[PDB]
Amino acid sequence: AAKNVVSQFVSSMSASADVLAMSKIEIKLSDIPEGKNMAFKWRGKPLFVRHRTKKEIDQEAAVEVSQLRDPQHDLERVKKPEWVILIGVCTHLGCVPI
Amino acid sequence: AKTLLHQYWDIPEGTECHRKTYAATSIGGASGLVVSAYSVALKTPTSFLEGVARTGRYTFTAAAIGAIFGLTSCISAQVREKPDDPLNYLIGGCAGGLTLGARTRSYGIGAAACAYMGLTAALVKMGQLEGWKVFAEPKV
Amino acid sequence: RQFGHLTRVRHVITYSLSPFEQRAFPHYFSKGIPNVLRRTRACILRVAPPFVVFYLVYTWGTQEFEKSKRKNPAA
Amino acid sequence: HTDIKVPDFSDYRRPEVLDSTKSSKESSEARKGFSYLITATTTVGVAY
Amino acid sequence: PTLTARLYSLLFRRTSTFALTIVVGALFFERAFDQGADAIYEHINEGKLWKHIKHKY
Amino acid sequence: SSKWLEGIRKWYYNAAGFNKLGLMRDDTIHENDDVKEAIRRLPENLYNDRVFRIKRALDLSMRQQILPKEQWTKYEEDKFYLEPYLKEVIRERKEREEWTK
Amino acid sequence: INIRKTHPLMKIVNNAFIDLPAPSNISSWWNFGSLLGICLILQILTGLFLAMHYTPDTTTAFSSVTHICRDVNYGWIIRYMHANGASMFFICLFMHVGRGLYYGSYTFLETWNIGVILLFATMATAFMGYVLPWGQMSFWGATVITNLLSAIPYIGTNLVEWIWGGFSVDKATLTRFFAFHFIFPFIIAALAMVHLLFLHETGSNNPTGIPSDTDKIPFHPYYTIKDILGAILLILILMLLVLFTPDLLGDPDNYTPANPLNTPPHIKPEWYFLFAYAILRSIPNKLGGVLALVLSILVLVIMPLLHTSKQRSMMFRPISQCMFWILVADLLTLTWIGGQPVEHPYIIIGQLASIMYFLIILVMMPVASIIENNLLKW
Amino acid sequence: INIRKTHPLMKIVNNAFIDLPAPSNISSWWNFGSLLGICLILQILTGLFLAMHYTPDTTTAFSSVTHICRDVNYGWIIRYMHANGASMFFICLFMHVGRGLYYGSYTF
Amino acid sequence: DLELHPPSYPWSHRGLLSSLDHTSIRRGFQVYKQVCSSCHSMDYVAYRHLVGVCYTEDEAKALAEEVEVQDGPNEDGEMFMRPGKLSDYFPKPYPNPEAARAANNGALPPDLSYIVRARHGGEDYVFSLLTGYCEPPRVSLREGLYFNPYFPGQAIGMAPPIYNEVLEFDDGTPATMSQVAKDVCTFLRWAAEPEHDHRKRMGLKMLLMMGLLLPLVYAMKRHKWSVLKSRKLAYRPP
Amino acid sequence: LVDPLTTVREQCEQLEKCVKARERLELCDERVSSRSQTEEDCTEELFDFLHARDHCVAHKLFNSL
Ligand code: HEC
Ligand code: HEM
Ligand code: HEM
Ligand code: HEM
Ligand code: HEM
Ligand code: FES
Repeated sequence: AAKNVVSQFVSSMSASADVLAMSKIEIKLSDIPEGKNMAFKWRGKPLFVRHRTKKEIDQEAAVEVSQLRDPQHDLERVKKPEWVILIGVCTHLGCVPI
Repeated sequence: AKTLLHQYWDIPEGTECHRKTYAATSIGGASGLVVSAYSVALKTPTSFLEGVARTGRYTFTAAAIGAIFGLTSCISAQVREKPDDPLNYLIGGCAGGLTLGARTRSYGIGAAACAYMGLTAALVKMGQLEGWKVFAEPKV
Repeated sequence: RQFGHLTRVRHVITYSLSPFEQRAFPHYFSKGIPNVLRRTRACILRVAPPFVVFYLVYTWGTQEFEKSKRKNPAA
Repeated sequence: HTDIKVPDFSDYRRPEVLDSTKSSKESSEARKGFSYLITATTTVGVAY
Repeated sequence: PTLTARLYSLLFRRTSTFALTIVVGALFFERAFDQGADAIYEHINEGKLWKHIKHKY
Repeated sequence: SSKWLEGIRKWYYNAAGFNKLGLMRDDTIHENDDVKEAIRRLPENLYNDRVFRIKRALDLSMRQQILPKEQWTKYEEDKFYLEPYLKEVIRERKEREEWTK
Repeated sequence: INIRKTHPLMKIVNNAFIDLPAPSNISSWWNFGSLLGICLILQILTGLFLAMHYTPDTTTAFSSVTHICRDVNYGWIIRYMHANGASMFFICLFMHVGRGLYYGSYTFLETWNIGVILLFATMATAFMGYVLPWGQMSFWGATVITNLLSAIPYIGTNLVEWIWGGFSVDKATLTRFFAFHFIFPFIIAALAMVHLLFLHETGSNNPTGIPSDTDKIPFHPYYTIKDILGAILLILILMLLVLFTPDLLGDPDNYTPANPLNTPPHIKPEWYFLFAYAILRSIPNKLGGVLALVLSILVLVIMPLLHTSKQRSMMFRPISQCMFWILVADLLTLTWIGGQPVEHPYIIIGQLASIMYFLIILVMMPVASIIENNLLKW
Repeated sequence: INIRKTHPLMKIVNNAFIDLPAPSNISSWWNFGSLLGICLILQILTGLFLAMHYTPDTTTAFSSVTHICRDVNYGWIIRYMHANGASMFFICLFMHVGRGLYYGSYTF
Repeated sequence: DLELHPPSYPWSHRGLLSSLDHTSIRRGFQVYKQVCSSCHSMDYVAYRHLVGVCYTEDEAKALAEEVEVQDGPNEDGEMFMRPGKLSDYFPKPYPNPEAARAANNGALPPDLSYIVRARHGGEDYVFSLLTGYCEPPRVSLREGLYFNPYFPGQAIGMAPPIYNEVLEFDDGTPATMSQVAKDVCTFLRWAAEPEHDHRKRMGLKMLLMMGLLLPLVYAMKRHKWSVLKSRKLAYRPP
Repeated sequence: LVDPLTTVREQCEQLEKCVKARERLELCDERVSSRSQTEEDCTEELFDFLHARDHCVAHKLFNSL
C-alpha cells in the first residue's frame, strides 16, 4: 500500500494530461527564400525549416566523412539539397542553435 | 647584451605584457652574474659553497628588482592608459628601490634607493622618449 | 559544554581593570597604525603572487581575445 | 605572597583618573554619563 | 564636564527615565533631521526637481 | 651538505611565526586522543609552564599583537619534550593493532 | 535562584546564546556565521512580502514582477533587497566556507557534513528563485541546467521529464520551482540549528588552532556587540548596493520577457555559479562533465580526510597558506572563465585552471603536509 | 557504548521517542498527540503538492483547482486528502482538548 | 564581427546623487508621443505615473483623453471605447507581435519599458545607437536594413528620426539633434526607473545615518572590549 | 537649425590619431577597391576610429546644449 501511494505521488509529479495534448504541424514553404531558416514553435521546441544556399551546399559537400565523430551524410538524412527541416535543438542541452 | 636589451625596448610600452617582465628578469640575472663574478674574483670565499651563495644572492636580488620594475611598469601602463610619461617608471624605480631595501633588510637604504632608482628610471624612459643616443654620435 | 570543568590551572594571576576608568582608544593613531602595517608585512609576500599572476593572465586573456577576434589578413 | 603588586595602567587611564592622589567621587557622574550618552545616541540611531 | 555629570544625574540614573529620554530624543531628532536631509537634497540640485517648476507654472 | 639543510630549518623556524608569540614546538600540536593521553601524562611543572605560554599566546593574538624582539624563543633551545611521550603513546597504539590482528 | 536556568526554553537559550564559552581571541572572520543567519532571516522576510505580491504564471510572471517594482509601494526595494541579499548571502557563505577550510576547523566532522548539506540546499534555493522572474536569461539558464541533469543515462532522462512537469519548460515547471523556492529555506534554517548543535557539542575553534580551553569568555556581552556591529556592516554594504548600484550585479538579459526563440549569446548563469559552471563546460564530455561538477563539491566533502599535518592552523604554516591563496586565485580565475564567452584561449586557460583546482587540493596540500611533517622533526 | 545515548542528535531522540517514561495506564484517548502530528505533516504534504499545481489569482484560481481535479494524476485524491484531512484534523484536535480538560492535565 | 563599445557621457544624472531634469522628462514624453509612439509599445507605464513627475494632473488627464482606448464590454457586451484618463496604459500601436513583425521588414520592435537597463549599457547605448547611422564598405545590404555600428550585426530596420520629424517643441528650445535625442533618452531612463530621485533621497539618508551611527557602535564595542585589551597575566608558582 | 553634434564632430578631429586611422582606413579601402571581390573588407579600422572620434567628441559635447 505504501508503494501504491508512492506511485500516486510520483505520477502526480510526472506530467500534465492537457500538456500531453501535443499536435501535428503544417508548414508553408513559399515565403522562404534562399538561406532563410524560419523557426516555428512545436512541441515546446524550435522547428527550424531552412531553405539553404548553394554556396553553403559547397561548404557542406566539402565536409569529410571519416574525420568526424559521427558521419551522417546530408543525402542520407534529407530529401532535397537546399531544403532542410530540423528540431531546432542542440542535443547537448537544448538551446537554440542560432 | 644588445640582443636582450633590444628585446626589452622593442616591446611597445604599451602592453604586450609578461614578456616585459621576463625580459627584465633576464636583465637582472645577467647583471647579478656580472657583479657577483667580480665579487667572487675579489673575495676568495673559502668555502666554495659560500661563493655559490654570494653569487646566488646577487643574481637573485638583481632579478628581483628587475621583476618588480617590470611588474609595476606593466600595471601602471595598463591602468593609466597614457604610455608616454616617465611618471609610471618613476613609480617603477621607487618600487625597485623599496624591495632592494627589503631584501637587504634595512629601510634607509630602501629609501635612498627609491629616490635614486626612481630618478634614473624616469630619466631612462624619458631619454628613450626623446632620443639620446647610446655613447656617441660619433660624427660631427 | 558547561562552564567550569574545562581544565586545571594553578600558578596564574590575572589582573584586569574596569572599563570606565580606562579610556576608549589608547594611542589609537600612535600604535594601531604601526600595528596594521606590521600585520600587512606578515602576509603580502604570500598573498600577492597569486593575485598579480591572476592579473597578468587576465590582461593576456583579453589581449588574446581582441587580437584573435580581430585578425587583419593579407588580401 | 605579599609581593603581589599591580603593573601600573598609566598608559590606559582616563585624564580624570590619571591623578593617583585625587578622589574619584566627584569624577564619577561625568565619566559614567559620557559612556552612557554614547550608548544613548547609538540607541537613538538604531530606533530611528 | 559637569554638564554631562548633571545629565547623568537627571536623565541616566533611572531605567524608564532613560527609555523615555531616548523616545523624546529620537522623535525630535527624527523630525529635525528629516527636514535637514530634504533641505540638503534640494540644495544639491536646486533646479532639477519637479516641485519648484511645478509651482512656477 | 648537512649544513645547508639545517639552514633551511632555521629559516623556516623563523618564518613559521610561532616564535613571535613566544610559543615552543610542542605547544601547537593538534589533538587526537593520543595527544590527549600525552598531555595527560606530563609532569606537573612543565604542564604549568605549557599552560602559561599558551595563555600568553591566546592573549597576544586576542589583541593581535606580537611580542618584542627579545622574548622570542630562539632556534634549537626550545625543549622538545613531547616526542618521547607521544612516541610511546603511538607505540602502544601500534602494539594494540599488531596484537589484535 | 534564577529563571534563566530554570525555565526550559531559556535553559537551552542560556546554554546556547548567553553563557556560551567561546574562546577569547576570535578575529573578524567568525562574525560570518551570525551574518549568514541574519542574511537568511532577512531573505525569509523579504521573500515573504514578495510572496504576498506575486502571481506565478508564464503569462503573468513578468507582468507581476513589474507590478511589484512599480505600483505596490516600497516593493522596488523589497525586490532589490531580496536579490542583492541573495548575493551577499553567497559572499558571506564563501567567506564562512573559506574560514572553515583555512583555520583547520574542518576537523569537526559531522558539523562539516551538515555544512555541505547546507551548501547544496542554498544552491538549490538560489537556482529555483533565479528561475522565478521568467525572463530570457531565466528561461535559457533553466533549460540548460535541467538538461545537464538529464546527462545521467537510463534514469536521468526520465528524471528530467519528471522534474519538468512537461516536455519542455512549461507553466508547471514554473510553479514547481515556486513551491520549492518557498519551502527550502525553512529546511535550511532547521539544518542551521543542527549545525549549531553539533558545534556547541564539540567546541569552538580559536585562530591559532591551539586547544584554547583555558581562556574562555562567555558569549554575552562581548560577541553579541561584535555581531551587532557585523550586522550593521551588512546593512551598510547592502543598502549601499540597493541604493547606488542595483546594476552592479543585475543582468541585462533578465529584464526582457522570455522569448523562447532568440537565446542571446550572453548566456551566462547567475554570477556566483560561474565558479562551477565553467568547469562544467571545461571537459568536452557530457556525463563526465556533470560527474566532474558533483565531484568538485564532493571534493569539498572529502576535505577533512586528507589533513595529516600535525598542527591544524595555517597561520603557522607558510607553504600550505601559499597553496591556499593560489586556490583562492584559481577560484576567481574559474569564475572569470565562466563570465567570458567560448573561444580557443579561454578554453585553454579554463582547462588549465580546473586541473589546477583539483591539483591544489588532492596533491599539493597533502604534499605540503608531508613536507612540514618532515621538516621540523615531527 | 551506544550511539543512542551519546550522539548529540540521538540524545534528543532518546529523550523524545525511545525512553520517555510514560504512565502504564493510558487508554486510546491519549493517542491524539501523535495523531495530530501525523495529521499535521500529512496536511503539509497534501498542501505542498496542491501548491505545486495551483496558481493564486482570481482570474485563474477556480480554474487552477479545476485543473487539479482534471489533469493531475490522482490530483482529485490529493485535493480531497487535504480538505478532509483538515476536517479530521479539527475533530482530533477537539478530542485532544477534551482529554486534557477531562482527565485533569490542565493543571499543567 | 565586433561589438562596438559605447561611450560614457557626463550626464545630468551620472553622478551618484543627482536627480533627473523633470523638464527634460516632459519634453522626452512629448517626443515619445509624437514619433516614438508609433512602432514601439510601452505598456508598463500608466498615465497616473506621470502625475507628479513631469506633468501636472489636469494637463496629463487631457493628454490621456486625447487618445482613445477601445475598452472592453458594456451593457450589451460587444463593444465601445473610452476617453481614458488615469487607470490607463499607453495603447499598443501594434496589437500582435506577428502584426508588428509584418508591418516592418520582419524584426518586431522591442518594448520600451525596460530598455535603458536591459541593453548591456544604459541610455548611452540608446543615444549612440540613435545617432550613429553611417555607410558600409560593401556589406550585403538586404533591401531595408540600415548600417549602424552600435548594434550587433549592425543591420537595423528602424528609420532614424534623429533629425527627421522635427516636432515643434512646446516651448521654443532649438530642435537640433543632440537635444531631442538626449531628452528622449532621459525620458527612457525615467521610464525604466520610477524611483530614482526617491531612491537617492533614501541613499543620502542612509549615508548620514551610517556616518552618524557606525563610529558610535564601533566605539562601544571597543569600550566593552577594552577590559580584555588591558588584562595582564603573571605567573605564580611555588 | 544646425546641431552642435555635427559641429563637435567636425571640430574634435582636426589633427589626431583618428586622422591617422582615417589614412589607415583609406589605405585598406584602396586595397579593397583595387582588388576585385576578395574577402577582406576594411571594416575593423572603421569601427575603431569611429569609437575614437565619438569618445573625443563625447569629452566636450554637453557644452552648448
Ligand atoms: C518604426 C519605423 C520605428 C520608429 C518610429 C522607431 N523605431 Fe526603434 N526600432 C524599430 C524597429 C523595427 C526596431 C527593431 C530592429 C532592430 O532592432 O534593428 C527598433 C529597434 C529599437 C531599439 C532596440 C535596440 C536594441 O536592440 O538594443 C530601440 C532602443 C529603439 N528602437 C528605440 C526607438 C526610439 C527611442 C524611437 C523614437 C524616437 C524609435 N525607436 C522609433 C522601429 C522604429
Ligand atoms: C522562504 C523564503 C523565500 C521566499 C518566500 C522567497 C520568495 C522569492 C520570490 C517570490 C522571488 C521572486 C521575486 C523576484 O525574483 O523579483 C524570489 C527570488 C529570488 N530569491 Fe527568494 N525567497 C525566499 C528565500 C530565498 C533565499 C533564502 C534565497 C537565497 C539566498 C533566495 C534567493 C532568491 C534569488 C536569487 C531570487 C532571484 C532574484 C531575482 O531574480 O530578482 N530566496 N524569492
Ligand atoms: C547554511 C549556512 C551556514 C550557516 C548559517 C552557518 C552558521 C554557522 C554559525 C552560526 C557558526 C558559529 C560561528 C562561530 O562560532 O563563530 C558556524 C560555525 C561553523 N561552520 Fe557553519 N554555517 C553554515 C554553513 C557552513 C558550511 C557550508 C560549512 C562547511 C562545511 C560550515 C562549517 C562551519 C565550521 C567549521 C564552523 C566552526 C567555526 C570555528 O569554530 O572555527 N558552515 N556556522
Ligand atoms: C497544535 C495541535 C496540538 C498538537 C500537535 C499537540 C500535541 C501534543 C502532544 C504530542 C502531546 C503529548 C502526547 C499527548 O498527550 O497526546 C500533547 C500533550 C498535551 N497537550 Fe497538546 N497538542 C496540540 C494542541 C493542544 C491544545 C490546543 C491544548 C490545549 C491547550 C493541548 C494541551 C495538551 C495537554 C494538556 C497535554 C498533556 C496531556 C498529557 O500528556 O497527559 N494541546 N499535545
Ligand atoms: C503549509 C502547508 C500547507 C499548504 C502548502 C497548503 C496549501 C493549500 C492550498 C494550495 C489550498 C488551496 C487548494 C484547494 O483547497 O482547492 C489549501 C486549502 C486548504 N487548506 Fe491548506 N495547506 C497547508 C496546510 C494546511 C493545514 C495545516 C490545514 C489544516 C489542517 C489546511 C487546511 C486547508 C483547507 C481547509 C483548505 C480549503 C480546502 C477547500 O475547501 O477546498 N492546510 N491549502
Ligand atoms: S553546445 Fe551545449 S547546448 Fe548546444
